[PDB]
Amino acid sequence: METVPWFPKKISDLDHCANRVLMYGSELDADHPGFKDNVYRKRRKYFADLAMNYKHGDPIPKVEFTEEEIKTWGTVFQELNKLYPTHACREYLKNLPLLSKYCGYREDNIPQLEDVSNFLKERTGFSIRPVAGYLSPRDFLSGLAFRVFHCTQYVRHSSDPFYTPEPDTCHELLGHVPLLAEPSFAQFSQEIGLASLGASEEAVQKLATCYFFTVEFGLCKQDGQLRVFGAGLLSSISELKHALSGHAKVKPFDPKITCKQECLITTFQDVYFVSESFEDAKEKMREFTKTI
Ligand SMILES: COc1cccc(Oc2cccc(N3CCCCC3)c2CNC(=N)NC(=O)c2ccc(C[C@H](N)C(=O)O)cc2)c1
Ligand SMILES: [Fe+3]
Repeated sequence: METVPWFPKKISDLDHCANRVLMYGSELDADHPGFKDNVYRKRRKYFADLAMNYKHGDPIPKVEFTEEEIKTWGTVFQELNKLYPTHACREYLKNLPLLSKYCGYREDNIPQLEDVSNFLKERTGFSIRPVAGYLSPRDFLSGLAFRVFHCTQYVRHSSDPFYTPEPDTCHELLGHVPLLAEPSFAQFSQEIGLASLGASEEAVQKLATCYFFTVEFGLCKQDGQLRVFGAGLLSSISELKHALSGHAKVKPFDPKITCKQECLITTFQDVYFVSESFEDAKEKMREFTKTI
């Protein structure tokens, strides 16, 4: 019995997928990253309940971060900012100062999702909702159709600030947000979501893999040199350096090819894809979505 899967028809309908969170020991066959740390586990439950209780139209709950959480943020923020000028794409560097000015991006302060959401709404019409963890590719991409980015609010475990196998709020705020503030990138991202809505399982998988190798882990060509625009790279001190080290394979971004590449979880990627620019990746995606 083949039916079209339910899809959101307006922004408030994301209330009916934001709590469909994939869990360790259930949908996800993997260990929780501070599982054996009872204190970390308790703190993670606090963050999950804030997300689960959220409903469209609520202000996003403001959190008093612990001293340890703030320190982890500061370590990540300080070391990544030493890398950005040489590693980050131009569009990323243009937007980062604005977030420092308006949203409290500082070494000693974790920006609040409510403030960042308000900033994005003014710049590109993007908004945030808090989320307890991963959603399905279909659900996550459905948010993008309404320019909603589902964001984790917890901080990665202090036992490895340089790379985490799971997204955290450092990753959302330093990896994703500065490019969500750029109109061409915001358009690019929305168009992935729009193409996903009610699509086939196969079309969703392919769109998700294209997202992974652009929004998550993309490299781009700028003035004859590779720079980084993938959010998963821009939030890892160790993978950001790796991507431009020459230790990894690179291929040209090409949706019909890129959509077949395995997305690696819990390690550095084996391969990065290089887009010429945001406009060109967007054009390539437009040509590809006609076919699926
Ligand atoms: C064991 O867990 C599993 C098992 C199976 C699949 C799985 O991946 C899923 C699951 C559901 C949806 C998705 N999407 C969502 C968006 C649309 C494309 C598909 C994905 C694909 N993953 C991601 N999009 N992202 C990451 O995995 C990621 C990014 C950054 C960091 C942080 C970074 N390393 C740092 O140190 O700062 C960590 C991880 C995870
Ligand atoms: Fe991400």
